[PDB]
Amino acid sequence: EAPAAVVTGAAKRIGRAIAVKLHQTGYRVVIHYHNSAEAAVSLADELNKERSNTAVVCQADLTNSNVLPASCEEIINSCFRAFGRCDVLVNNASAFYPTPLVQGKTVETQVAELIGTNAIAPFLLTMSFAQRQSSNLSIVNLCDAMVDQPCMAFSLYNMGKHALVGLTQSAALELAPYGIRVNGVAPGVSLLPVAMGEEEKDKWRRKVPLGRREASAEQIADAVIFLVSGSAQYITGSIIKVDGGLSLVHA
Amino acid sequence: EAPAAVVTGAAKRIGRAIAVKLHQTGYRVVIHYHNSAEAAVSLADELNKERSNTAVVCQADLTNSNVLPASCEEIINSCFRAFGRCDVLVNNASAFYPTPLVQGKTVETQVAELIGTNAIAPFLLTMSFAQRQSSNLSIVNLCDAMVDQPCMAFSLYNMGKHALVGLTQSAALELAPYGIRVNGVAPGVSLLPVAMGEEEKDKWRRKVPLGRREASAEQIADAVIFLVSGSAQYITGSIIKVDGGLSLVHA
Amino acid sequence: EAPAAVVTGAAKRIGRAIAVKLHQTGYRVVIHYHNSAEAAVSLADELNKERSNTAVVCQADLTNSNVLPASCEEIINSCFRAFGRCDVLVNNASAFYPTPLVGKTVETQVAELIGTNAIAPFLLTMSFAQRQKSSNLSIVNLCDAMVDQPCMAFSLYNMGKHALVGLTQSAALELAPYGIRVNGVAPGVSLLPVAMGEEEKDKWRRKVPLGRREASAEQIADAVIFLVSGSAQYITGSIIKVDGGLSLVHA
Amino acid sequence: EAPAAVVTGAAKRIGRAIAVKLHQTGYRVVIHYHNSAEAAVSLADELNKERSNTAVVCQADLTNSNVLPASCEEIINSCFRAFGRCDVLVNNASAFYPTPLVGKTVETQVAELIGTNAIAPFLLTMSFAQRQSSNLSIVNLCDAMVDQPCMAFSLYNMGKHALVGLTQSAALELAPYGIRVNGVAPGVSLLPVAMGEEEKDKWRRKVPLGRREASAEQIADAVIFLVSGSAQYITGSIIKVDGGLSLVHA
Ligand SMILES: NC(=O)c1ccc[n+]([C@@H]2O[C@H](COP(=O)([O-])OP(=O)(O)OC[C@H]3O[C@@H](n4cnc5c(N)ncnc54)[C@H](OP(=O)(O)O)[C@@H]3O)[C@@H](O)[C@H]2O)c1
Ligand SMILES: NC(=O)c1ccc[n+]([C@@H]2O[C@H](COP(=O)([O-])OP(=O)(O)OC[C@H]3O[C@@H](n4cnc5c(N)ncnc54)[C@H](OP(=O)(O)O)[C@@H]3O)[C@@H](O)[C@H]2O)c1
Ligand SMILES: NC(=O)c1ccc[n+]([C@@H]2O[C@H](COP(=O)([O-])OP(=O)(O)OC[C@H]3O[C@@H](n4cnc5c(N)ncnc54)[C@H](OP(=O)(O)O)[C@@H]3O)[C@@H](O)[C@H]2O)c1
Ligand SMILES: NC(=O)c1ccc[n+]([C@@H]2O[C@H](COP(=O)([O-])OP(=O)(O)OC[C@H]3O[C@@H](n4cnc5c(N)ncnc54)[C@H](OP(=O)(O)O)[C@@H]3O)[C@@H](O)[C@H]2O)c1
Ligand SMILES: Nc1nc(N)c2c(-c3ccc(F)cc3)cnc-2[nH]1
Ligand SMILES: Nc1nc(N)c2c(-c3ccc(F)cc3)cnc-2[nH]1
Ligand SMILES: Nc1nc(N)c2c(-c3ccc(F)cc3)cnc-2[nH]1
Ligand SMILES: Nc1nc(N)c2c(-c3ccc(F)cc3)cnc-2[nH]1
Repeated sequence: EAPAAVVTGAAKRIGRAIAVKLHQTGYRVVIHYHNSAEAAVSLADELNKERSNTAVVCQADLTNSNVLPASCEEIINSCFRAFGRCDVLVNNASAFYPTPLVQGKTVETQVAELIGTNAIAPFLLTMSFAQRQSSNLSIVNLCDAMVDQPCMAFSLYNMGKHALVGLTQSAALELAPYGIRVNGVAPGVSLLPVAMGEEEKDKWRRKVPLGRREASAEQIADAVIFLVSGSAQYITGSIIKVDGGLSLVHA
Repeated sequence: EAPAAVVTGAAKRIGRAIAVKLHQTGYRVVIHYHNSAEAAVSLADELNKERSNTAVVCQADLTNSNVLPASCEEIINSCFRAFGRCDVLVNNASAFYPTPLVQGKTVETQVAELIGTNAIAPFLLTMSFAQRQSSNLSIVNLCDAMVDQPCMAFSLYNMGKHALVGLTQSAALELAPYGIRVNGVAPGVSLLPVAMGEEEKDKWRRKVPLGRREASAEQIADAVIFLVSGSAQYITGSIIKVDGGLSLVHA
Repeated sequence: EAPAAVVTGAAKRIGRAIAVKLHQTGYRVVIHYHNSAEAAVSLADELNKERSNTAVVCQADLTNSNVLPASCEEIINSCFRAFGRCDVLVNNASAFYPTPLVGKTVETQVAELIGTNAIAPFLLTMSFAQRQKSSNLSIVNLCDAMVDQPCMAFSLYNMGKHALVGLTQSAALELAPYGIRVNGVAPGVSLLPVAMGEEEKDKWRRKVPLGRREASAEQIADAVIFLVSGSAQYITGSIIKVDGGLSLVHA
Repeated sequence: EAPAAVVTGAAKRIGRAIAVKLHQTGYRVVIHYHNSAEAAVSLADELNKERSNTAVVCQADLTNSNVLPASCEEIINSCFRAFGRCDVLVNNASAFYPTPLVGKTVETQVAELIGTNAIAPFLLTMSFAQRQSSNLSIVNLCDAMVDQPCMAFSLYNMGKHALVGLTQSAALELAPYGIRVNGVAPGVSLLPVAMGEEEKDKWRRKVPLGRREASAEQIADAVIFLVSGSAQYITGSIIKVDGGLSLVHA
């Protein structure tokens, strides 16, 4: 049968691009989403029109809480319930906003969302994925090429993405005896936030040596597809920057 | 007016050495503890014998929870109460134990303790330290030289220490305009766990190129003292390995 | 028109596998060799049997000397003379042997180890770029996953490979305006030396988390093919580890 | 008896401040220089006026060539000749200029930039180790911007990367002899002699910590730490002294 993949935060933007590319490659997909129900259902509809019974949606909040482990177990279970297997996990869902150190949400809510989505949920999903297991099993974590030259006032987000690098390495080591590879893809500037005005987008665009433009969602998805493929069967613990040289540019 | 320092987890082992060496350098010190009340007090007694009213203690659990931000505010407050200023924060307190990915603390308790002590508490203490502020202000975070070659089955602990590296860099960037430096000290093998088998201890000792032995607590403290000193006033965002070459040794 | 690639040290082992996969993908190839003339010719004849006039050989010593710049220019010029174009350069040729700190003179060792692993790649990169100034131009440098946990007594080899990482980053930045991408592939343990006893090969194989085996030459080649492909069009300055997790394993 | 240190490129700027600071700490010093003879001799005069017989100069070209090993052996030998011992080596001398990929030959640029920044440190390390209570160590002056390099400085960057590799390899291999090997990595410190207020202030405003360059003395302070008894478990470590520069995105 066809293999099956879970993509977190897959309703739009880079997560959609990944789910679409996995689907085009032959995977059945679980489209996880949090708030973007209409978009997630519209995506599953398109994929199922292309090949019937190959896409399902799965709603979950990935904020840290005492029930997050159950939520993550349920996401993996949703892939087994729909498709009878789960070959690939892509940890894409991410909260992203500033948390200034010196002066809406309480700080503990900010911790829970920013560390939950970027690090704890990937950890719990990785535990569940491994516990439920020819084969080409792997996990791909969406990291950040700018983790060591971070945006000002984004400490909790940056902490979250560092922890995710840690996870990628720890889980690669620990899951290797089970034949589960664990890798990352690290965008620099890809799709800019929808709220950002064009002038500010262009400022970011002009920082990128390779073409003075952001990565397309497809360009990010391409590196994901490589890492899940048979062409990466000896690669584990590796994080591939997809940044057009941005991380190499000094202040 | 002598400067004042907060050292978390300062009752025993490396935290104690750091507190002692800061005191010997002329600092007044807050000795934070969780369970080691008798030891913390015994340390403060020894230090106040040398110099009267230059050491106090402060109890707090640094597990993440709804009350952690208040507990961290009060640690910083205890330094301002006792001494009228707070020049140095040392984030040393740390939970450490395995959290295997594949199979009586629940996983979310493990998250709260390992991520709370190694990363969230340092973030919250950093916030409180900064908000409450010629001077030589700095923060020193106790990291881990082996973050990129982690111990097997220590994912959460490793995620915690990676997040602490992220905080070190983010806070160095953001707090530099206030003259607050933020740095790290990364031990390799220092004081081995009290519980560990003596023959296990020697296996780790034999791995160290420089001397085939662990670092003393004083050797770790030595790097801390350098970082807080006037001879490090241009250093921020730096993490100093104190590992006798261990991290350079291949498998 | 079919694109063309230069592969240095392509007669045997990993370089051979790279040349073969590039050819299978549709490239015309220049097979550079130093001493392995019979193997190089055997490869060219095998490839030209598949498609006539698609493989040539080129001989050169890549040891550093007064004539190295000329030799590197000529290698690049051979691709243009043979094929009318040069789209891809793979810097694969490498001297490798110990140089302890405590019959070749030391300056010969410097010339060979730094020449092949670093200087020749730099001069080849200059010549490649000078001859340029639809298309997908890129350079791929064969690096080493173990560069930060080096083999004992291999200082000059390790220096060479570090210089090569530096060149990969510097050239990525500088050549990005010309649309030339520059990346690396970093093996850990791949094909072990031919004369090495199996019992010694096994000590290395047993260190690899993912399968307790070395990478095949084709597995290394797969990563090269990705980097040169249309699926890596935003990737520059990136070094892909292909190491089965070896570099994450502590001593 | 006083320990002794070799400092390469010690006539001016950062190397000079390192030599002065080691001397203040109690070391006898060899002041290596290439072209700065007057500044070198002037410095040794100053130092020897403070404590007699505690500074010598030693001239050498550290460009790579078939005689570089001899020149490097001679630098180390000069320390033993003057002082009967060699406790510390500081690899500070460095050529620095652009080598774009697209009136010196390219092989001269390779020789100078890779020689001074990497090969000479390697040969000096070999000679130092072969000639060997004690606290023996080597400190290499690296570069905090090695992973965000200046445009068109490929050979220089290659040199400094190779110097990181040397720092790690030599730390590993020399640990069984008790020789520690470490680095200090400036970001922006004393700006080039040829550079205007606009361009100097351009670099200054990039630095988070004070919007200024490091003083030479601030770089020397980290060197002093690493050679000290307070760093006896530290080997293979590189200390950035950059005021946060390397943390700032494009
Ligand atoms: N875009 C870039 O330039 C860039 C740069 C560096 C790294 N990255 C990384 O690449 C990945 C994709 O980036 P992106 O810009 O496409 O992401 P994004 O649009 O910011 O977020 C992707 C999805 O994350 C999900 N999410 C957010 N909070 C959540 C929560 N509490 N629970 C569950 N899901 C939640 C949302 O799902 P709903 O919409 O369903 O609510 C959202 O669509 C992320 O991991 C990101 O950090 C992106
Ligand atoms: N020892 C090593 O070889 C080594 C190696 C690498 C890194 N490090 C790092 O260096 C630092 C010191 O190491 P160490 O071995 O001295 O540490 P440790 O003995 O494991 O722990 C230090 C203190 O942390 C405090 N702590 C633990 N859980 C806590 C909680 N939930 N709330 C508040 N405080 C808590 C404890 O205080 P109470 O006793 O008062 O409960 C404990 O005494 C740590 O950050 C560690 O990760 C050490
Ligand atoms: N095999 C591994 O496990 C491993 C591990 C880490 C990194 N790598 C890297 O991957 C690449 C390929 O590895 P490999 O094991 O296949 O390499 P290799 O067999 O050791 O060397 C490849 C070729 O390098 C050429 N070469 C050597 N000295 C030369 C000189 N002075 N001038 C010109 N060419 C010279 C030789 O060509 P002739 O035979 O024609 O003389 C040789 O066949 C190298 O860059 C290597 O450092 C390999
Ligand atoms: N200044 C900074 O901002 C900065 C930033 C990053 C890294 N660094 C590193 O810190 C160290 C000192 O920096 P600096 O700016 O003080 O250095 P510098 O003034 O550029 O150079 C120091 C000395 O190196 C010597 N030198 C140059 N070419 C030589 C050769 N062929 N043979 C022998 N010696 C040679 C020169 O000696 P003579 O004058 O006697 O000819 C020169 O005085 C260097 O390793 C540098 O790369 C500095
Ligand atoms: N979840 C998530 N969404 C994002 N838009 C980002 C970005 C990003 C990167 C560049 C930019 F100008 C704005 C945001 C960086 N990291 C992100 N993570
Ligand atoms: N908080 C804390 N306590 C510790 N004992 C450690 C160690 C450590 C390091 C080496 C070893 F053999 C056992 C434990 C590593 N990291 C630690 N963190
Ligand atoms: N040019 C070149 N050839 C090689 N055989 C190597 C190796 C390698 C890696 C493992 C081993 F046991 C022996 C050599 C590591 N790096 C290399 N480079
Ligand atoms: N030998 C040597 N000399 C230097 N002046 C440098 C610098 C440097 C750093 C900043 C700047 F604006 C100009 C030069 C960076 N690296 C150097 N190396």
